[PDB]
Amino acid sequence: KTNEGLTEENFKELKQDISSFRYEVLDLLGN
Amino acid sequence: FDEGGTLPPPFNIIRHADSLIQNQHYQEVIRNLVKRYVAAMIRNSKTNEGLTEENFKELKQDISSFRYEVLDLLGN
Amino acid sequence: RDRIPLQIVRAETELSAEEKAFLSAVEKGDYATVKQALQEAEIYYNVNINCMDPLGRSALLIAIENENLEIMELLLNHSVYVGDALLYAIRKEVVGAVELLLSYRQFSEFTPDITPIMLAAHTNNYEIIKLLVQKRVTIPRPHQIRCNCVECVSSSEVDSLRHSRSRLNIYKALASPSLIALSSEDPILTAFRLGWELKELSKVENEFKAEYEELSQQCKLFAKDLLDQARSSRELEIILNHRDDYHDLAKLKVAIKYHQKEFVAQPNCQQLLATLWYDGFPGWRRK
Amino acid sequence: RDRIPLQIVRAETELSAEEKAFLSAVEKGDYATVKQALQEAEIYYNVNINCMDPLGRSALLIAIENEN
Amino acid sequence: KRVTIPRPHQIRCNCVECVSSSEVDSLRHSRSRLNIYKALASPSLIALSSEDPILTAFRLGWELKELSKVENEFKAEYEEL
Ligand SMILES: [Zn+2]
Ligand SMILES: [Zn+2]
Repeated sequence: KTNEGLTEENFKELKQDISSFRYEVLDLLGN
Repeated sequence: FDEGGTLPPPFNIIRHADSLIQNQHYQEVIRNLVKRYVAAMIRNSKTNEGLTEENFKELKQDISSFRYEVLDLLGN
Repeated sequence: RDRIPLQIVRAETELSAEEKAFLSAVEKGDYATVKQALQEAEIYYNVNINCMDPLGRSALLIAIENENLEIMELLLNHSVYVGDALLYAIRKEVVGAVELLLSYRQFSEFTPDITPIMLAAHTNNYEIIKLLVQKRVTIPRPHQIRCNCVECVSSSEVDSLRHSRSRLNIYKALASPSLIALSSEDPILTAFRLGWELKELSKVENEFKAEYEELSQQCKLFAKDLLDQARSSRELEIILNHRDDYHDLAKLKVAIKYHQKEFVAQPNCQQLLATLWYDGFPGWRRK
Repeated sequence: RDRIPLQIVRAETELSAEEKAFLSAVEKGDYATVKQALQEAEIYYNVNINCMDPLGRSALLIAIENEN
Repeated sequence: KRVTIPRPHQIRCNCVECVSSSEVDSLRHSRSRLNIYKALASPSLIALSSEDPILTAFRLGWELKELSKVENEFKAEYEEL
């Protein structure tokens, strides 16, 4: 848990999470 | 440095108040030095440390809880 | 028979699915689901709130590693079992959970002798230590070398692997910079007498030579750093001429009888002396 | 006597809890709470806006390190 | 906006100011010169406020090395500057 660094894989999951959140919120609110 | 008056080899054969004021003066310098040292050592950690896996999980959980509460309010 | 079978030789218990979804909901942040499952378990009896995942983590140790201060209070207003949950919040340096646990006053990773004030000193926090010293605490005292009481000779022959660990723990606790700068009367003269008798111990105990040797080095940089934080000359003159119990260097002579080679090899101390070795020759800037 | 007591030798001042929640709200981003506490402190006098946390940080030096 | 930076005296200067202040506080007088010389030697200021940016780095990287012999306390600093 303590002695490992970060890489490029995590950035994509974070972006996808934000994207899906935005899409679902917009779908509910707009219609 | 000490006064010995050592000649070369050939010519070698022929009470309360003060203590109180010192102890009162000695403490403020220590206090200031400790303050500055603690501040510097706390600041030095902010800049020279890397990231790890623990933070990614907290970020994910924050986003998840935000989403869940917003969906609960809006949907019902 | 050219195949190798596989199986488990040391079995343990398993949980049920009903319990499973509870711990699965705790790990995601759902606040409206867990609050229901806590309520149906008081009219009907189908789940126990003191379960344990395969890795020994309970429902209160998952909300500490994910810093969530809104589920901790919800699990605490209900009666749960709080065991050694105060030692897991000092190793992971968080501040709110510490207080929060202080206010509502068979397997672990810590030996049975660790106390909170001793574990908070192995780490080097300044804000957490100040919260425990405002309440009354205490640290034991180690005996001198070659002590020959009945206690030191009786316990050293009934368990010889446990008696050699508490001294190391105590000496690691006593040698932290924050505690010395927070609870000492003279922070400079206490690092001289303590960084000298951690080296004698490095000769009689051949097993922990490296450890004791390295502990003796954290007490030689503290004084140098505390000294080089000066901003004027009167402060230097006051410090180097302090005598406890006339106007000569009565504190630069005690640093030579202890073999401190970094406290007397500093630009400021080597510039105060050059103005006394060249008395009578006002300028040495010549051909 | 085989125990070692511990205490503070160089004491300083401490703040009150009412003040505490102000600086706690500044550190989280709450904008609708601090704007009230700034207003009740002009009719009644119970908090001073020039306090200092244990580490010498005031209410204006916490909003600079968090870029707000 | 209008600002200004002080000017340091030459080496071996012998005015009354350089000899009076150097004996009332000798640890504060040896820091301002280092601060000024660290300020004057930055690339951005030289490329922004000089008339000949090539001939000003020749005459300034030569007299930061002579200073490294009379001031034995800050040898590494002056050498690296
Ligand atoms: Zn013993
Ligand atoms: Zn000069």
